[PDB]
Amino acid sequence: SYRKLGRTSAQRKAMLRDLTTDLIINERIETTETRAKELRSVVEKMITLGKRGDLHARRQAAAYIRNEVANEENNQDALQKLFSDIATRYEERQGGYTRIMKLGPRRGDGAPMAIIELV
Amino acid sequence: QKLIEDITKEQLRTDLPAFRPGDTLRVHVKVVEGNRERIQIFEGVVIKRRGGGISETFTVRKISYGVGVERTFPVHTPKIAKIEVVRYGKVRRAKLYYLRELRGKAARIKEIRR
Amino acid sequence: MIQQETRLKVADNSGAREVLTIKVLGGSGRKTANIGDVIVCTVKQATPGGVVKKGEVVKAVIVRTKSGARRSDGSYISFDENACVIIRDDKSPRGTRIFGPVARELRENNFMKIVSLAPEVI
Amino acid sequence: TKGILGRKIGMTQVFAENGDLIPVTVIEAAPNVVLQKKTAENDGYEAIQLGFDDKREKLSNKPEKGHVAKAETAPKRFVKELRGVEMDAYEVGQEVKVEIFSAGEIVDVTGVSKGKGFQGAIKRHGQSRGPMSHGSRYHRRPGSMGPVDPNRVFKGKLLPGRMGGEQITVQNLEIVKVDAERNLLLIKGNVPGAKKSLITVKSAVKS
Amino acid sequence: AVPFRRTSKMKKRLRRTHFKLNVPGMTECPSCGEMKLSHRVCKACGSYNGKDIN
RNA sequence: GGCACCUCGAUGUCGGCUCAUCGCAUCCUGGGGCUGUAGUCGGUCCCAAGGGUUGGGCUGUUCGCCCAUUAAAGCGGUACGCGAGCUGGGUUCAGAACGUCGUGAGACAGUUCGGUCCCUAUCCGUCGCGGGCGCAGGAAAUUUGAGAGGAGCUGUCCUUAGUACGAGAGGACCGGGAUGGACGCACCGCUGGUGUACCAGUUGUUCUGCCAAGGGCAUCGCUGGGUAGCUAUGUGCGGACGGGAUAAGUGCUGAAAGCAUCUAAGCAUGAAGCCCCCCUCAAGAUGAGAUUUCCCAUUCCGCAAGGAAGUAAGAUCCCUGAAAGAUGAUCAGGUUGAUAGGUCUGAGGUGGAAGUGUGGCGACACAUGGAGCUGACAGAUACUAAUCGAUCGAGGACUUAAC
Repeated sequence: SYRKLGRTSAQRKAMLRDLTTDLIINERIETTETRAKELRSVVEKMITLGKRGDLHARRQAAAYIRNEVANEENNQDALQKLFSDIATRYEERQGGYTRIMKLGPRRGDGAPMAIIELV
Repeated sequence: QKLIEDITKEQLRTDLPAFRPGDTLRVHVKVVEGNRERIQIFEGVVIKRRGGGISETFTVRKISYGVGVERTFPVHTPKIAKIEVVRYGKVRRAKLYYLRELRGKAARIKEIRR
Repeated sequence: MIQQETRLKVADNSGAREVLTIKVLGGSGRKTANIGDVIVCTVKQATPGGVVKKGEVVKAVIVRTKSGARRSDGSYISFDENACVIIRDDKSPRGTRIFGPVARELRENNFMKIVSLAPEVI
Repeated sequence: TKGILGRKIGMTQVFAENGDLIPVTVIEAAPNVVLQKKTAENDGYEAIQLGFDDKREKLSNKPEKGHVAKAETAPKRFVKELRGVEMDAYEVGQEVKVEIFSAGEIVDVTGVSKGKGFQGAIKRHGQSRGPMSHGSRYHRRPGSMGPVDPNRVFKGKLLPGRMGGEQITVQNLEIVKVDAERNLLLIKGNVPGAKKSLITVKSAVKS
Repeated sequence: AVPFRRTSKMKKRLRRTHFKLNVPGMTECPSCGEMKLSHRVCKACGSYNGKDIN
């Protein structure tokens, strides 16, 4: 089943929605190994929403992805990049969009880390 | 459950009419009082529509002599003979549990003809 | 499904209005009671005109239950209101008539004479 | 006494002849093969080591590959004896496919129970809960070990612990229907175990 | 829950027998190393079968 | 009760809630001898602890009384069983009163109202799970079962029968047939319960520039349903059918006492007891078993004894995980690949989404359309992550006999 992370359930939605937005701008992010495994299930579904290009589908992205600015000067919304950049790049591929390499444990509390990036 | 679907297919009853959860259909049920089987007609509004192949069931309900009756009928049981939907009814939901407490004209408001 | 200390409204012209349960006669034993079970009971309330009077201790057979009764056919029945008919020694009901629907579960038992007084059987 | 053990897949309802509803458990059952035949004059007892669910050679150990070589059969997973088969019963290596079991036969069922995980005594043994009110701190806990005089806990005294995952017999279950073409068993009544777990189908004691 | 007596050094060390952590497994890198524990990116070159991602 | 040998540098009282177990002078059930035993129903004395042992009203109570039941609602031991498990209601602190006694101060197995019940388990104990070594070579498996535990209770109706019996009234023994209670073991497919990343409706405020359409918060804001999993109040099953020797009894042959006599010789019959049949753990049953199938009989030292370095069968470290799970362990798997996630197709759930058009002053309604949305449930699909590698791991001891 879905991992809890120990967070309050209301926090859990925001905790996932924040990571989905930060991946859009940064393209890649390093977090804990366990949170990383949970992360791939949510983000890849969001990419599927951007495939159809439907106006209704874009509103669904608003339910998760927050209104944060992406690229500088272009002033694209974080939602907009998925419908303009990521979608065209994966028109051929179907799933497997987010590989997650493992990384050594953090010194600050022994927590294992893992890279998260689109591919 | 493709294998499970293969077993249920033999007992499937395609003869039954399609119907919305909110309607006053009249199931016929033979009753073996012994030896002759009486046919007791039973009109009423369906509520629950649980899924699960042969295990599917629906809860027809009817007030009788000032008191209601909740006689559940499984969808694919042999005992059913014929079903006649006397009236269709608009429903904002799927589980109309509330109507039983809303005697009596108020229940009719959810029973509007379609 | 009926527990001890459970008031059950009258279903016949015994003159009683409401009838609290005392104890199931089944076994040491069962607390639960579906339909057709005999249970000793107190008459908490009664209509002014009738043989029954308040506080009398008389047995009564269950007629209707809010709980969904089970059948081998898989059909289930659950009345909006619980009910019982008053009976003493011989199982002929004290009530001249029985209001409302009556469960068929009584019929399998040799209680069939009670079924005859029923306006309808479901 | 025969027993074609096999994994259950899903619960099903099945009505037939009579209009009464009959709960039914699916069982994969067949095929099964006699990997070996025990002899009392050598092995010291009568038994047949039936297997179930053949698998690829990659998962098979070399010694396991030799054990099935005598059976003239591909390597296969779980193996169980079923005392006491009526010898000679079958020739070595003969296939079996639900042919023995008729719908009218009564059938005992045994298999590993579904894991409930580590649990308290109330689930493990059905002990009554303590009061939740009237200022009582006590509830759920097993309670006193017993008498002070022995100056020791009695062995076998109930305590909370892990439950399930142990083999548990369920006697006198009845078969409803037979589907040899699909190798399906249709036994009436609940059958113990987790979904897709192995389940023996030994003949019931009679009479 | 007050203990009745101080523990002996024997029982203490016997309790210490299982307390020790096990050594993590390790493998030489295909590229350089050394070394790298299985199924996690090295902190050195950062190579991963055998792609270089930092 | 008596005595003052345990404890006044602490043995925490009574009654309950909890869980028990033990002993029989046995409440019930099963086996009977004698009856002022017609039958029915009882009385009494012997076998028997296997099992079962009630829901409430009164009282802090035990006890007792009462009500409704039950085959019966038996006693007692275990620090008048159990407070490092709980309850403070009763006594047994400090407050306050009544009655009575005392000049008073106060007192009263007289009564009434209120009144902090502390504690991280070291060891022995018990309920579960591992890490080591042994089992004269290493392994993968399957099991024999010395021993141990669990299960062990019964009601009604339908027959023989309205027969045996009795003037009647009443009404069986025995042998069969069905349906329940109590309890136990399992599973969700029905009945439902829950279900915090599922669906829908809806309130206030705020954030997306404003609309439409949403987000945040307010117990998951609230409300209505629900997949899976977990669950009983749900379902299915269980105590069945029989043997071995017996207990009290019933005896058959016959002596010591020519008759007689259950026994002293010899043979029977006979119980929910005991032993097994039933189910479960089990060769650390150091007595370490048995059978099936694999690896080979190395390379280096030391003349010998013996010790090292690799490897084979196999296994592990690590990793994808769940039918498992506190952690280990267990099971499904590790690229001639479906282990998990994703992607498609379904099942189930919630149910007429957005957009657009139309009707209506508006609010909304209808159509497009069983649409839309879908967390764990399935079927395929390498699209991703289970890389790359490492480690552990046997050369079969010495005798005797049969060959």
